[PDB]
Amino acid sequence: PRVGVTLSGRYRLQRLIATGGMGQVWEAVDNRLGRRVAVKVLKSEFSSDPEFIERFRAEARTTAMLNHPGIASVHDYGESQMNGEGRTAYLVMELVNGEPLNSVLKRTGRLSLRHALDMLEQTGRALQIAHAAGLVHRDVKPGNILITPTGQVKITDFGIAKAVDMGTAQYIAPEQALGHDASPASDVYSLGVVGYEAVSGKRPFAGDGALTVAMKHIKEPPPPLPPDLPPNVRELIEITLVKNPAMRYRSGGPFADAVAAVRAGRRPPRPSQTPPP
Repeated sequence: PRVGVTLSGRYRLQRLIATGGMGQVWEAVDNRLGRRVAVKVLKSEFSSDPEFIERFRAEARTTAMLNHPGIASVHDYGESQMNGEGRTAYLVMELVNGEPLNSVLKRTGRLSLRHALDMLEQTGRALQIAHAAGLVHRDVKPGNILITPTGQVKITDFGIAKAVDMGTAQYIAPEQALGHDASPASDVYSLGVVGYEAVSGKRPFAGDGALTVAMKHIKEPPPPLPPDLPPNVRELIEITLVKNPAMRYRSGGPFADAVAAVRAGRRPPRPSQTPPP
């Protein structure tokens, strides 16, 4: 089995945390330091392609070099052989002590305006660090937005494998669903979807299947937000849910600045003009 396997003679896997399309996330013990960490073990299929392993190493190095409280640190990364499974790429990261936003939203339903706006600004600020560094999260969803006991937001599970090539569809950006490469603006869109849910109590798009919800992200415009909400909060979310990524806030920073303005009582600032590349 996978349990008990010490990757590179250092990371001993113990318990399964998450399961996804890119691979599995395991709770492992670091032989070297003794600390418990989170290890994302990628599938053997991606590892077999040489073009992937090159781009993964490059994206992992830049993500690890990131130092910000709002981001769950990436400690290490590499490749380890397992008997019968072959050479597979892994990623080592911070084992965050907190509650994920999806859990919070299941209990609370609809967050208070003060709290919803606070986490949006925090997530934006944290994303900007990655965006400035040339990285894109690619998987912004409440599951990856962790809330510490103090109240600080920590972003987990960066889309590193998506960089090297239902729950995914519920927050997917239109350009992502269409097959185009993600950009910081895609994270802004997905955080808008998170915002819409946090402020209204319901997601903008639903369906029987994932393909149905993903198509709603491409074609269907978002349903109007509750009338009892302030117009400024309503506008801020509607701006980020625009299908054309050029018409949204370039990155997390400009979005966070906009959230701050709404918190002050001002209309959300207009996104800067798109320069011609």
